[PDB]
Amino acid sequence: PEWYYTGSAFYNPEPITLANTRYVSKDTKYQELNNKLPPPLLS
Amino acid sequence: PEWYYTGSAFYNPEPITLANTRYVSKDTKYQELNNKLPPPLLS
Repeated sequence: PEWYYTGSAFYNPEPITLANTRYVSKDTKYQELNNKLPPPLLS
Repeated sequence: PEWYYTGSAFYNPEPITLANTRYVSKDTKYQELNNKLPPPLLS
């Protein structure tokens, strides 16, 4: 599926960028994206 | 010497990545590295 970003105090889907994400270590509970990739995960 | 990262509440050495480091200004008490470099410093 396509993943968006929203604020915690208001529902508003937004593009996933480096202005609202932080890099973390890999966990087994994280979603593995293969078809579509946000610009933080693209290279 | 080779440097690793560990949590503050449990001792477990880990590779130094961008997921656990922040970029800071130069200081005189910081370690000078010439032989080996973490990927935050190599890139």
